[PDB]
Amino acid sequence: DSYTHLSFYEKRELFRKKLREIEGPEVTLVNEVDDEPCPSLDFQFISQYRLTQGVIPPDPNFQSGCNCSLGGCDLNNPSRCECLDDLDEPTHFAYDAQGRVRADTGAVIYECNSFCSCSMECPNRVVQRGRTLPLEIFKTKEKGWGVRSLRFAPAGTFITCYLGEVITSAEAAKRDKNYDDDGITYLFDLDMFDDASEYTVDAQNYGDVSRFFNHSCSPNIAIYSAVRNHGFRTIYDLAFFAIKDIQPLEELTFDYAGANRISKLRRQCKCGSANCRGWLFG
Ligand SMILES: C[S@+](CC[C@H](N)C(=O)[O-])C[C@H]1O[C@@H](n2cnc3c(N)ncnc32)[C@H](O)[C@@H]1O
Ligand SMILES: [Zn+2]
Ligand SMILES: [Zn+2]
Ligand SMILES: [Zn+2]
Ligand SMILES: [Zn+2]
Repeated sequence: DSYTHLSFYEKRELFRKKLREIEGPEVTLVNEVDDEPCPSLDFQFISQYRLTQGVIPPDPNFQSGCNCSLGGCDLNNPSRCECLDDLDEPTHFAYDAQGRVRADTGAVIYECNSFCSCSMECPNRVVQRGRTLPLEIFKTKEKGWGVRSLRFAPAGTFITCYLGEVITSAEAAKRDKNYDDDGITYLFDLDMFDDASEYTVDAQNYGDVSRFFNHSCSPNIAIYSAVRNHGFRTIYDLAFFAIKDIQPLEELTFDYAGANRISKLRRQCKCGSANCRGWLFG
């Protein structure tokens, strides 16, 4: 398997080159557990969803904007901003003066759009401003590859989005037939507002840093469904935030359950939590 023709120092050095080619905060690779040089070299880091055949993209004709106070929306005037039309009073932006998701924010974040009259510095464009923390892909003890932040991250800090190939329910069926006995899957259902378009995000071939997030039964980050196209919601952003205070070099983990050979891989859980459920889905 793999590319057994380049040796350790070359394979690893090609991955570091692959990370340095990512725009934004630095992403690193370290391994002090064993001798594996890096994750797969056929993986591609993307800054935006990778659509496929059969997927109806988000139609911009259903997309609206706001007025607000040409520059930056005012955090203390949530009723004026048309982007917050949804949800029940008291209407408030999902973010506080510190740019972190409020503790009373729900599972749905409503951000501004390209239609809005903001200068991109709007406080309601957190996700769209991408990753802000420098991350590190490291090798774990009993799991495969993991991720950990290098700087302290308060509760509510945005980490990054979960990206990958957006595929249809049919497409996912024929990929399952390829997963071997010990295959590793990277799926994430996109089902929170509709169930007709049963789309899914697969990170096996294309994805973001978040592909390496490990499961934990007592996680420290959660998924907030961020929405820009307020019309069609068959596709939306999967935005990770901190639900606890996270210290440097602390492993980032979430719960693989916020709502065929896949469900017959599972494997055993090893998050070291006193409240561990004992099982896992790849
Ligand atoms: C989306 S993740 C991929 C991250 C994985 N660490 C890697 O090498 O890329 C799913 C896989 O990660 C491993 N994994 C993640 N969390 C685990 C956990 N608590 N316990 C055991 N294995 C875990 C499992 O092999 C699982 O199939
Ligand atoms: Zn705005
Ligand atoms: Zn606005
Ligand atoms: Zn807006
Ligand atoms: Zn566990």
